[PDB]
Amino acid sequence: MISLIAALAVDRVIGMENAMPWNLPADLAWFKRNTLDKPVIMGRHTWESIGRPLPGRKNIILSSQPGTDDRVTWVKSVDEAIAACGDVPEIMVIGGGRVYEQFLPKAQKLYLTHIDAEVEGDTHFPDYEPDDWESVFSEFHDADAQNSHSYCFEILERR
Ligand SMILES: Nc1nc(=O)c2c([nH]1)NC[C@H](CCc1ccc(C(=O)N[C@@H](CCC(=O)O)C(=O)O)cc1)C2
Repeated sequence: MISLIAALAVDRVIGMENAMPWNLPADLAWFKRNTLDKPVIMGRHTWESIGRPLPGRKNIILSSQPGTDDRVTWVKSVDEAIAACGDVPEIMVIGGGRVYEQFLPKAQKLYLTHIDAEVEGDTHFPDYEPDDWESVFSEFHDADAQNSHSYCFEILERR
């Protein structure tokens, strides 16, 4: 089963850590918790963004150019990436934009963090149809001393 995990701001805008204006350690814990011990696919852009493999997860990088770092698995297509994962219960797609777009029609689940923030950003999460997805989990949290803004965790599974 394919899963997408992402953080969204006002208007489906998503961006990198340093691009991000918020500070949400709880969002981090949630990402950790839901992606640990699972393979995670990401685009070249995200990878460079992160600069180190994520521990306790098999990191598979999607890119068209040959890879330049043996600490991760480099793949050339959606299909290839899916196969390098092997037979596991759940694959996690971590972005970015192009990546999300491509896996979405393959996914059955969406783990999303809704950040009550307005920011101008070059990129967005794909417009998906709500009639096709059922919200099975939801939890709103107010800001606090740790978390800079209010956020909502949500999990939808494809109908
Ligand atoms: N929920 C969610 N939130 C996000 O901010 C992102 C997504 N999904 N998906 C896409 C993307 C991933 C960006 C991203 C950047 C750094 C680390 C990272 O260092 N994570 C550590 C957490 C450190 C800690 O948990 O204290 C990890 O081990 O996963 C993870 C994800 C951004």
